[PDB]
Amino acid sequence: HLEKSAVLQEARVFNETPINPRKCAHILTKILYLINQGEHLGTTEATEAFFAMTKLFQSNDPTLRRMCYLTIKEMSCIAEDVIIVTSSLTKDMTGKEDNYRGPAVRALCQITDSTMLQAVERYMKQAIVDKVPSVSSSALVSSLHLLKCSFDVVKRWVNEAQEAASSDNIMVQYHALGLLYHVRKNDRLAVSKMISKFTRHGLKSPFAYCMMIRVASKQLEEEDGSRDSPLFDFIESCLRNKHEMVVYEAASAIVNLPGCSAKELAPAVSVLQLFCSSPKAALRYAAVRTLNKVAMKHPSAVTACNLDLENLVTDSNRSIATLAITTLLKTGSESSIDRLMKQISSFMSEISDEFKVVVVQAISALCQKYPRKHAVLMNFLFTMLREEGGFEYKRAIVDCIISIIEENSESKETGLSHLCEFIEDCEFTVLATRILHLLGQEGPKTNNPSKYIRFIYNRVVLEHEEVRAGAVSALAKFGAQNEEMLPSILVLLKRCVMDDDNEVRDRATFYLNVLEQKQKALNAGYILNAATRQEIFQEQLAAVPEFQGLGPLFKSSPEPVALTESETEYVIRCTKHTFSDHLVFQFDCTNTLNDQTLENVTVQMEPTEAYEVLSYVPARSLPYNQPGTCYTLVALPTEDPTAVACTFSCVMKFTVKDCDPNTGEIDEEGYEDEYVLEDLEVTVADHIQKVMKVNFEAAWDEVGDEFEKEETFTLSTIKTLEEAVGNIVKFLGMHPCERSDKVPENKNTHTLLLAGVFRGGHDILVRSRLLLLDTVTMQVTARSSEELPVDIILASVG
Amino acid sequence: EDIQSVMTEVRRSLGEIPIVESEIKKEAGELKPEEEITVGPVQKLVTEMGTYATQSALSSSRPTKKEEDRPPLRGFLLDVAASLATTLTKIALFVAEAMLLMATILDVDRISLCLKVLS
Amino acid sequence: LYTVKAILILDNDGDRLFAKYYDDTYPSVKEQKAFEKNIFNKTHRTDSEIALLEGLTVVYKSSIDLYFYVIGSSYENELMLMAVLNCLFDSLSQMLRKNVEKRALLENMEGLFLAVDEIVDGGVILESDPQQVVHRVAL
Repeated sequence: HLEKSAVLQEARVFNETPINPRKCAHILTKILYLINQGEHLGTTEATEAFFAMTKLFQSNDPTLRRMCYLTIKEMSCIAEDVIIVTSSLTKDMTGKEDNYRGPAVRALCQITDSTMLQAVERYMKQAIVDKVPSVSSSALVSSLHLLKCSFDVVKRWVNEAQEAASSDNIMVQYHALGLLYHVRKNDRLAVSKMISKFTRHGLKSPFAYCMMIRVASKQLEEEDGSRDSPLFDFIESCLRNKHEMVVYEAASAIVNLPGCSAKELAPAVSVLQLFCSSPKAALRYAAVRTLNKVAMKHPSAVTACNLDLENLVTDSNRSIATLAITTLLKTGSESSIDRLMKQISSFMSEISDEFKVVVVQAISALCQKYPRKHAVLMNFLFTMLREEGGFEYKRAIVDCIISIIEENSESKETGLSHLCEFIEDCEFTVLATRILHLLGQEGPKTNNPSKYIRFIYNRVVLEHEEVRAGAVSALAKFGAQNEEMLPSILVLLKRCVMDDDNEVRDRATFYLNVLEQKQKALNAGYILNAATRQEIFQEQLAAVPEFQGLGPLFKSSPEPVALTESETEYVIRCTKHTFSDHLVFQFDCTNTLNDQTLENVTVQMEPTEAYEVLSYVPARSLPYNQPGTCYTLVALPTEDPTAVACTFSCVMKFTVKDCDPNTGEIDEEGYEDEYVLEDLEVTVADHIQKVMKVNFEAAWDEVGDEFEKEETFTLSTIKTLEEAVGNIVKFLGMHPCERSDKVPENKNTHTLLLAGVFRGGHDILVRSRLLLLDTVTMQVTARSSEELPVDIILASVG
Repeated sequence: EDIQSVMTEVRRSLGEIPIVESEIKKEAGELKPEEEITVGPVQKLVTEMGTYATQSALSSSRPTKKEEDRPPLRGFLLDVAASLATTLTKIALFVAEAMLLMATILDVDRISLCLKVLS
Repeated sequence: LYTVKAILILDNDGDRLFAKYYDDTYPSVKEQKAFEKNIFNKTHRTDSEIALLEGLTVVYKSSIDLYFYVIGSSYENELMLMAVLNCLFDSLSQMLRKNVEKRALLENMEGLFLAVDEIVDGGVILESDPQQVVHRVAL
């Protein structure tokens, strides 16, 4: 047995020099045992123990060197001092008992601290790197726990650091990479050029391969680029060798075919499937459940029958039993075979590797593929379920019932019919509770009153004040609703059925009394229970008051622009808003880097095609991963030729301040640097409402009358609208028209006579007669109810 | 009030399993005397600490069920003359002192503490 | 890969005479026993070719006297995983010239211990074949 006490006293054994390595070791062992089994104790005593132990250390008694390692080893994230050895670690360090040296460092590292961290370091560097593979291994492990704590101390070393990871032992080679699990956690790019290194060389450890796979895979999901050759390359690689695991590993993800890859891969897979198909890799079971997914394609499915038939047949191997349920499921089944199986199952399920659990899982799947649906099956199943039984169905029922509800099943009359009956003579009060509750809600939306009543009475029939009680409670939702005959009678019934038995009496009385207390109708009720989208933005913007004009928003942006490209530290997405008077660019964001918070932020814009520039606004502070707002404001000139479409030049200015995210500091100092700000271009669709005309005929002409500018091109290398088309529907954001829009994948002639209204109120109108002689020569008209738009449309459309 | 006090005392004395909402209902009656004869908000506070305690325990987690609540009325039940009284109850659905007491009582927390002590 | 929840060598009296939770994040000697109980009681000296419990790989074995448990995650292939488990029986057997017994267990723990740390150390299997060991060790 275990107990601390003998040992502390026994520490006086330390006092002897005549000792045998055995004798002491055992004593040492005894302490360790209590602990291996489990012990808990005071530090003081531990400390003491140390001292006591520590005390002994003249020798190199090798054995002695190990035990302590253990002992020490026992302490690592919940330690007591560090310093004591120190010398001893060094002593190894100059000292060639190679062996020993390695264990000791390793413990320290969960226990570690930064100053002390300082210690090893030149050497350490060496040490990780040093000699025989053995020693090196010892070194490695040590970090990791320190990585818990941190490890960055290490980290730093890195450009330089990795390269040594270059290996010549398999075991080792495998190992190097995980540390690279975290290395790749740190970096993706690095991998990529890296891979070409991993990719570059054929590998040693099956083990090494594996991490890569996950990774490799991980990469693949969205696509790991043109895996074609790599994937392929890999594909061999996974595919064959003398180490099975890889082939399989690859296999489970890789399918690809809903009308997709199936080529080589299905055969190879088959070689495997079959090969596995009797517990080579008892692994095979899991896969079918998802890892290697199945829900088939139609001829494909027919082919599957044989393999599943082997498992189905075999009935053995825990790995087998599971396999039977998934394979059968995934591939699906005919009715008929089920029948054979039901009998098989009849024996099987109880224990046949403890079939019941796999089966409950299987069952959970059954309830799902048919959760009261193929009700005939549901009933067949139901009969069978209850029947094959044991008892273990109940658990299943919890799921099954749930499934039926999920559908909100409709062959309830029948479904319910089975349930009702069987449950009656399939017992368990507990089920009733659940079902009651559900039923409780449902009532007269599904009618069949007499039956349902018929049932209900029965349910009550059973004793239990409690059993009885549910029929009344369910009823409240029901009663209230009434059904194909109920209200009159509903009133009659509570009367007809009535009970004593005191608290059972009371239940009748009380419900009544309760009933007594409200107008039963009431009773039931209580108990039972422009100036666009963009304008909104004009207002949203409005809470600020530094304005220099606004108006009401007319239309907003046809496209928000990320003003800082992808996943940048100062990630910007920008949205632009037009009002009848001003345009505001309000800037949406995630000052990205946790490096930074940007401060003293304002936004420069500098313009080419007019706007009067009132102000650049910036956000006061922007910390990491959190929108803040900065704005830039303009007033929109409307009656000029060239005056609201503009590109503005952006430069971000800030005083850049570093962060501690743990607990920061926010101080007046910090220094600016400025980074380029992306262009803003302003559109002819941030401003416009596309329309249909108040008066096309007239308007159409009219707009010409006052307004009209023209451009002609004659098209001699291409006889297609389409280029033009890409620029026009899309740039203007207006409607192509006069039933003069439509073109199939070809068409002889086309007119878009097109619409919307521009900001500042007045309209911008376009007629594009595209004419095909067989060259295209075309008349583009822009006509407008605003001056700035006719010149604009012709440009803007591009 | 004698009865009320007795009830509270016995309740304190017990604690080790049961089930009743129904009982609550049973003491109350259609009407009944409570407090001096009225202490309004303070009285709302009165309802709040005595009932809250029952509740606090209620709020806590379970083993075997004792009974899944259907205290809908429970809610009115807690909150010309008759009509006025009803209105007051609806609105609800010395006083300050009562509220404070209830807060202090707030009995899952007590149970948790006991468990910790045992550990 | 920092992947051993524990490796335990359990008696088949549900007892555990070895456990190292290499990695752990749940506790209690009791809960450990309880957890143990559900599964052990259930497997009851019987094991499986494979067993997954918790989506987690359970590779466990039995001897002729002892029950071997490793808990890991079904999130790392059998063949290897087993290989370590295999390694555990075999080396102990050869080296000692005897595999595990209840008796064996009773006379001395240490060797197991010695081995164990060497083979595996936490949630990372540093090694899984005997030989290296065999030379390496010389106790």
